[PDB]
Amino acid sequence: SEQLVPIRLEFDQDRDRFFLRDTLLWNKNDKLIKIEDFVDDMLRDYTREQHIDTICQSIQEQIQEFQGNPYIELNQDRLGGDDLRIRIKLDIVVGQNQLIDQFEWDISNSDNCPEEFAESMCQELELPGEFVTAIAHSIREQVHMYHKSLALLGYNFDGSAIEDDDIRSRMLPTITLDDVYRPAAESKIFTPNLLQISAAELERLDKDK
Amino acid sequence: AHEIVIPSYSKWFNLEKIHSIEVQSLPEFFTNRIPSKTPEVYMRYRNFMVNSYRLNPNEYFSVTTARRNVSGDAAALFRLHKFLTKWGLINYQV
Amino acid sequence: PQAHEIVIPSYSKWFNLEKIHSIEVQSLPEFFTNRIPSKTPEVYMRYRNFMVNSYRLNPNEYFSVTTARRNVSGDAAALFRLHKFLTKWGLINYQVD
Repeated sequence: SEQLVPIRLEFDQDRDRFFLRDTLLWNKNDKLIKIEDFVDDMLRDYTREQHIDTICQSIQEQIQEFQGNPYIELNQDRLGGDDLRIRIKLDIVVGQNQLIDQFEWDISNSDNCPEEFAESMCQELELPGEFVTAIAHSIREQVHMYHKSLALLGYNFDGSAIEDDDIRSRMLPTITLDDVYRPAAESKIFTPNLLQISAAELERLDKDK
Repeated sequence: AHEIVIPSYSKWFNLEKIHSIEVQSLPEFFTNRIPSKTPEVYMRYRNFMVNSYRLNPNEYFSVTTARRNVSGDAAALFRLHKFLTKWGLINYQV
Repeated sequence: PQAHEIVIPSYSKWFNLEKIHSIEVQSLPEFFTNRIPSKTPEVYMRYRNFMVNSYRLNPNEYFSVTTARRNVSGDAAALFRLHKFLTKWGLINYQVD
């Protein structure tokens, strides 16, 4: 019963009467901290009350649709998973630091710990500490996406071939022994790059929504 | 560098130890019923708030600063924040 | 390239690049089921020798999970765990100083 809901809050100044970008991990089993009390502490910046209402309704909407890990849900407990690897893309800005990265991640092995990985990433790249939460949120947010698509496709999360032609196509191919060594074309993109970046380049990025 | 000032009713607090007041008020880390919530984690989350705030006594230290820097879920860092605030261990001289 | 002193801890003199011991099949049980075609013993030895032969080309320098998931395809988590097994046994990164 782990159910950390990856929350992504985004409200623009055009269609929303306010601006706000945030991400967090909400533990769905902990029912005792009020959402409204958390949001009113999040945004000490101010029609305040009606803007808290629409944010909470966004957090609530995401908690109410969160598709917890289907493996730890429909009993399987197959050690080492059914080799359903996903492509986990990173594009994270923290101050002036931007991390681009790509790595394979198995969505059907419940012993893969995103926080343990994110924390060695930040040790090896010696990233600023803030990257640890953000790398972990992005692992969990991208993993959920595939966990919630398979769900609405009736996949039984047992190990059978993925029916859907699209979802199956985004899933990394099987690793024979001739595939272990990466081609030069892939080891280019499957590795991290940490750029320094200015307010002016940041503007170019954000203006890519 | 900064001389830290806490209330007289919080001299029980020790960065390297855990006290029963703390076990009492945040039992979720000591029930051993969830693996990512342990006493070692409790001290990491807790000292990161107390030591971060002690670099800048005059600046408010926030739940948002805390969850951006530490891997805990939002609700438990809020509750942890609430408690350190109650005892005057963060944000007492803001 | 002149080879420098290979140095592992004595409780690991059992390690042999061209075979898989007992301790490895017990510590890393995900490559030894016969149910995941992408995780067999042949690929285990590749992932494992690349990490070990890499760190031995220059043992005074930390070999890392990033330089392993760049070079070899496979679940990064699976490679995080293989890296930490080999660190436990001092077969990786034993001398990094």
